[PDB]
Amino acid sequence: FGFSEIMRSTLEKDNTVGTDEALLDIYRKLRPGEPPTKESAQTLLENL
Amino acid sequence: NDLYRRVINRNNRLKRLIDLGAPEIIVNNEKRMLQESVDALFDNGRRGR
Amino acid sequence: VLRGSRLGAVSYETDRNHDLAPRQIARYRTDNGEEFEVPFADDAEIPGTWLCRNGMEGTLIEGDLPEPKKVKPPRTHWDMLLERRSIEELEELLKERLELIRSRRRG
Amino acid sequence: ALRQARKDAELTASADSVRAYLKQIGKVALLNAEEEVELAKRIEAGLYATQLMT
Amino acid sequence: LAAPVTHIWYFKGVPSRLGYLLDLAPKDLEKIIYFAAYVITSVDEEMRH
Repeated sequence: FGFSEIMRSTLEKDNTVGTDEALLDIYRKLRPGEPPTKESAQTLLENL
Repeated sequence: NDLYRRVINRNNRLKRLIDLGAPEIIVNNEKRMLQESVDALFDNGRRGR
Repeated sequence: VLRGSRLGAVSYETDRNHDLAPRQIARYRTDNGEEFEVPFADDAEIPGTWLCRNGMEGTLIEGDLPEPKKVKPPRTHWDMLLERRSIEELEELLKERLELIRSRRRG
Repeated sequence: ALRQARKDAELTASADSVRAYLKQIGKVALLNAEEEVELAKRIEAGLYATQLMT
Repeated sequence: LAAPVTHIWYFKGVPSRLGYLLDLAPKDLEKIIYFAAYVITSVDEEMRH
């Protein structure tokens, strides 16, 4: 997405770097109350 | 009659657990169920499914 | 056309008020001190206990009847234990546990 | 970290009764056979002790 | 009943009348009456001090 100032701006303003951190951020709100385990967080998107 | 029967079933089972001396996990789960059944009797779907 | 009956009868009589059968009033008392009046028929045997409007049994107020006795539960946890153990085995278990707590605390 | 993300999910609402009960009961370890034997022996000892005491 | 139960009409529907009377937020009241948190009913100040 090198053509989009929208995508560059929202890449800069997200304050979250790392695939594991992003999976944690998704898992923290997708199934709220369940403790984030690594394999469950890694397979939540694929099995959804 | 179904809503009243749920209230009576959970109340009688709570009396059995209290006089049985069950642990508080079981007794608190029974009390929370009794509360939700009386809520469903008065106003169904207001709190929850 | 659906037609249903709540299973009861309706009688065609004139509801009078004068020529009625005689009645006698008993008085009962539950275990929290409440009192209730029950109109029985005059030619009828008054029972000793009556299930009142609180849902708890009340004894008759006149001091005549030595009726209620024990209907004890034959099934407690002690009974279920006793049918599979013996007194000497339980005494040995108790003394072993006592010796363990003596060795733990006192030693 | 993953510690804080575990704890923030550990205290939540959980406004469904089945899910709340399952979360509550999934917080105690299982037992093995000698541990069950020890617990049963403790139960029987305490039961004989209270019968003897009364 | 073998355990007390709240009326759903005075707990749930906005504005929460139980919450307004006791000054508790509705989220902090739901946790108490549905057995998810404890509440301090009383404290002793002379003995503590």
